[PDB]
Amino acid sequence: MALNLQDKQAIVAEVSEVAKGALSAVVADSRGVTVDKMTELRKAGREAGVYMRVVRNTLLRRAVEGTPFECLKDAFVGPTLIAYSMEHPGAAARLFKEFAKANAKFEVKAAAFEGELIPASQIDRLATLPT
Amino acid sequence: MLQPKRTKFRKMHKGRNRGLAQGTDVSFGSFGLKAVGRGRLTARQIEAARRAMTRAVKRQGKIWIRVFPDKPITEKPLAVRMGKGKGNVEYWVALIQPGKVLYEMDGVPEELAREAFKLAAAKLPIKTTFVTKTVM
Amino acid sequence: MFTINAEVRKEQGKGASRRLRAANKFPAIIYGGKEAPLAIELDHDKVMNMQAKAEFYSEVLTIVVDGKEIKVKAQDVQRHPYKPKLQHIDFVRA
Amino acid sequence: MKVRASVKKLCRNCKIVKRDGVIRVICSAEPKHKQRQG
Amino acid sequence: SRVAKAPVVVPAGVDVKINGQVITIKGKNGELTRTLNDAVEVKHADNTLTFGPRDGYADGWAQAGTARALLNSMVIGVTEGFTKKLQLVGVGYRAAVKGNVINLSLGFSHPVDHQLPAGITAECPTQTEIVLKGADKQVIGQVAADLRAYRRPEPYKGKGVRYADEVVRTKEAKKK
Amino acid sequence: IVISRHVAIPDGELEITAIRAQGAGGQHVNKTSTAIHLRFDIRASSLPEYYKERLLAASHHLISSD
RNA sequence: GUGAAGAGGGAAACAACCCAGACCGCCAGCUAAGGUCCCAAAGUCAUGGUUAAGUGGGAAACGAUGUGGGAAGGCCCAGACAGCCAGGAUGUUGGCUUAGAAGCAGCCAUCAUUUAAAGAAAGCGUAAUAGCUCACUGGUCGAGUCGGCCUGCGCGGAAGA
RNA sequence: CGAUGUCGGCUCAUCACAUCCUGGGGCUGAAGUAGGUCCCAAGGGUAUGGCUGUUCGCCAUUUAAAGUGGUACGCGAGCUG
Repeated sequence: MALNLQDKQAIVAEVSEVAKGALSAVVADSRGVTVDKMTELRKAGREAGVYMRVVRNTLLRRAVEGTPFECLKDAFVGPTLIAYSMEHPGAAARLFKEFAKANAKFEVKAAAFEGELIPASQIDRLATLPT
Repeated sequence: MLQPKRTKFRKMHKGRNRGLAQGTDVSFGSFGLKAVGRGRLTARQIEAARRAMTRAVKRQGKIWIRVFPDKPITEKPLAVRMGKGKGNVEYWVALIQPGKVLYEMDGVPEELAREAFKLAAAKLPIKTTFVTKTVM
Repeated sequence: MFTINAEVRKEQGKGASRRLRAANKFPAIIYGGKEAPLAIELDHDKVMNMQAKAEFYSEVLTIVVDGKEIKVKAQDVQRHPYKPKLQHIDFVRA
Repeated sequence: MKVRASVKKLCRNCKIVKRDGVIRVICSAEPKHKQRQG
Repeated sequence: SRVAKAPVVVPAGVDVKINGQVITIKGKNGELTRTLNDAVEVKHADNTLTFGPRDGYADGWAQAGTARALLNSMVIGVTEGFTKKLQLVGVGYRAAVKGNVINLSLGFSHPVDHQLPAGITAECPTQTEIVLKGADKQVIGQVAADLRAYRRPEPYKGKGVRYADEVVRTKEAKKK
Repeated sequence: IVISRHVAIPDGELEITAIRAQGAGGQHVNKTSTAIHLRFDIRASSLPEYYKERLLAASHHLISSD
């Protein structure tokens, strides 16, 4: 960081999304390249853009403190880095579809697209949604 | 070399060098080199340190030289016996008391000044110390 | 914020000043107004780190001297010539 | 190697050690940066 | 200090007894016996090796971390065993094993003969290689270093008995 | 710095030697007052190439064959 | 001031250095400088710190993760220092001399995207490349850690018959 | 200064290490040979002559090299003059 208040700024940046959280999308890609992360972001770049917040400050004392205001379900997974791909209009969106693209391209790891906040399921497929 | 133009007396005493310095204050520049030691400065040494400092800044900043030698210590032609008067004047030296600011410089950053003053530090015959210009 | 818990001096002079300056505490004196000049003792170590803050000069000091608290201003700074330490600072009673 | 009276950190990998009472400068990158006492 | 504040739990079965101030590890790859400096107080107690910073001996804390890594690598050696692999780099070089002695040729006139210490066993998967197995990390490290010391790799092409993991620098002539 | 007319001729290229003199002046001249200089100067060291070439070319006394 | 014209004790030996002014005798006692492990008279004295070099018990400019004590500061369980597990990119040959000189000969300048981050660039190696990358950026373990300042004592510096 | 005989050579040495050679190594603008510099090492070894009164030196020819100095710039109650 540059300041602890900047670390607190990263904390409040996370709560702006948690106040608008509708679902939960996880990606535990520990081994990735800049263009690897960019190939996923161009898919996000032409669907929405930067709107799909990818604020990765997933420490047990960082992300866990920035979630309990609303949708406390992701606090149980908390740490062990999660590349969050969530947007404001994410309620039943094409976010689950963006991870199957990564499992076939360059990434053998993407947390196997689990989904925790209200998909009414787990690791298994999510295709039947008003998307 | 720094020599007094039209001196009144050609040769003076070797005297003594004691007491704490006079020029403790730094006002012209912002960063200056101070002499924590006590010794003597030859003419060639001050001209060597002027050239070894004008190299690093490459025509930036403003360099000041606080002291002027103004005292000709002498040497005699070797193999001569003692007596017959004092020798011929060879070079000019300034006596330095502890706490005397030698150089002053501004128009340079704080980081570059600390490094360039190390160049002249090894060119002078006594102990060095780096300080900065403070109000009061 | 510039408050210094200070003590007064029982002795003074050339050697007496060096006697306590070696005990890591330098002398100072406050003059001004119409009252009596007060030779005050104060620890050395704290001030060198306090004068590092540039606002130390321009702002009004608020040190205390045995009960009565007097607001002061710094007048003179007598630094030791070659060694990086202080010896004597003058206080304008302001 | 080069003996001196001043062991200095020349490269970015030149490590400093006080091996056997003698201060030396070992270097895992440049082999001509080996220095001895000083 | 840091590593001294990290206990060493031995995988059960590989017995360890404390006979005074000498640590005896009985396992699958033999028996290891090594002394200790009088500044560290040891204790097995459960299966966790704890080292103590005794008073008086002012180098005691530094002695702790030292003894820690030693015994850590010691107990690991009796279980699996340490391995080193050196490539016989060089055109026209020969290296072979004949019993407990090593008969190799570094391009010298006379064949260099090296002797295996105690339990160090040698074998060659190929003519241009050697692989050494053993118990201690010191004896496995000494022979690997001594064979490297018979002929170090060149700075021009790299001919010599070197470590397969160690990369050598590559120089080149001044103008030719 | 043993300065000539054109080249400054730097010190280090001269090995000053002291040899016992040759004179009819007793104890001073025969042993102690060595004071005689056989200056060791060679051409190979930093003389401006033509000075080197115009030193070996025109043979002269006081210079060696080498 | 001493010696000269003052011996005596100490500085191993040493007119002038430190102590001290021999009238004589004594197998008597108290101190001075300086000393109290043995030679050699008296402390293997007490207490509390300090050095690892036989420093002490010959000496400097300068060099240094030696080490003791003291103060402030930077960062630090909204988890750092160091490793490890990943990246280090988006235009680019950087425009210019584009004669071959691709962030990697060199003038000089240097913005903005993907963002937790990445200098139109820290280095080796390259006619020119690649690779590995150092910066700077995420998870793992998760306790303090980092850089200077003032001083105490030491190391190297330190080669003669 | 009521004496401490003077260079060089000869004979005979002996010590220091700031090493000329042999020995052991680091590094290179070290491919190989051959060289450069630095570090450890004083055990041993360490030219014949022409010219000069010489030391010194130049030259001729050698050698692994033909080291540098201390010793009243060793050595005249040992020689030479």
